[PDB]
Amino acid sequence: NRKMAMGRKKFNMDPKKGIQFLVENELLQNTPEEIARFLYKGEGLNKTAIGDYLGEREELNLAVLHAFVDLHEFTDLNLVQALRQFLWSFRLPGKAQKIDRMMEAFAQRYCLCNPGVFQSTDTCYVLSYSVIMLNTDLHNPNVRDKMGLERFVAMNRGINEGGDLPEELLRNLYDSIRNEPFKIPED
Amino acid sequence: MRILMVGLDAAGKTTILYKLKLGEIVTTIPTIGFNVETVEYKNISFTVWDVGGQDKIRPLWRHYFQNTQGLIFVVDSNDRERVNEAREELMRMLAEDELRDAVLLVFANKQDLPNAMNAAEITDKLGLHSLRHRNWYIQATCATSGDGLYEGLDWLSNQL
Ligand SMILES: Nc1nc2c(ncn2[C@@H]2O[C@H](COP(=O)(O)OP(=O)(O)O)[C@@H](O)[C@H]2O)c(=O)[nH]1
Ligand SMILES: O=S([O-])[O-]
Repeated sequence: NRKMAMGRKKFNMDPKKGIQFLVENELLQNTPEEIARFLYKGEGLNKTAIGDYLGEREELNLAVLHAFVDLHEFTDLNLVQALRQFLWSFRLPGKAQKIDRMMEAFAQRYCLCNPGVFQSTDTCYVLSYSVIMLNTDLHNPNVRDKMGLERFVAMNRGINEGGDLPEELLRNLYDSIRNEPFKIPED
Repeated sequence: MRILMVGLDAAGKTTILYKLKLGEIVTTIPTIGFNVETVEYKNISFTVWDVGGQDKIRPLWRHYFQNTQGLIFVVDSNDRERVNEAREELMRMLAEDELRDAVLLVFANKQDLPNAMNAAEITDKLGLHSLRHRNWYIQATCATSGDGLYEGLDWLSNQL
């Protein structure tokens, strides 16, 4: 009925309020999994609002973030391909701690979907954060003198459980981001 | 020049960056990634990043900001429960080889709050008088109004 469309608008206006309304009106079950499924489908939802909700520090929101990541399939994708898919489903917040939690959750799922590509989830998480830093450096106009490949390779030294990642991997990621920024999501 | 801005969560880093965005005449098209703002003056520019916060990513900012000339540390002047933790985190930053030549600007933020520690109290509780080989300055601020922000950046210009 009309209540669902109202809840979506409320969500866009203030995510926690939209969720409150949908739960109170028995249109959405109050579990992390059901909220995540709602956000992943994203029907009539603003991707900035989705991202803002997924980025909140609260226990429920963190559980929703993990359940949301669980709905993504990253098998047979390289790291940048998987990040592009993930970051199309919501607008990444700018606050570093929100990005950090999102990249750690992403990395756990990436590694499960692609066993053996990275030797630890920490390596994947740190590299993913590094890729966001690269997109920022290369494509944020506030940053004047862009990072070359050599400098990006150097930025990642030591993150492979104390050692280095293959140069060819870092080159492939660098080239992909340089050629195509992470797209500003359309909803 | 690139400048790293750090501080405990909720210190006011995002709020500071948003105010700095408003002061600029150059408007910027949205990008995916970290909050970064360039403040442009005639003879100097500062590109301030919020990109720290967790230990496992410290190598990335150590490398990106290697040999950088300034560091901004933001503290919530009202958070007496976490001031010791802020001091410990500041001292970790100041022990990093990569930031050895950086001057330190401390924004003692949230001075609007009625029980906020004053500048002298923050200087004491962050251990700033203990620093030997560091040029440092404490700037009282209220990030929600913008007061103190350009004054602190002026000092940083006057060191750089
Ligand atoms: N009263 C007061 N609140 C502030 C001030 N600066 C930031 N805040 C608030 O403190 C909270 C955390 O600020 P934020 O910029 O997100 O902190 P960050 O986690 O360091 O980025 C927000 O609710 C801000 O509105 C200030 O000077 N005074
Ligand atoms: O979290 S905000 O700065 O997009």
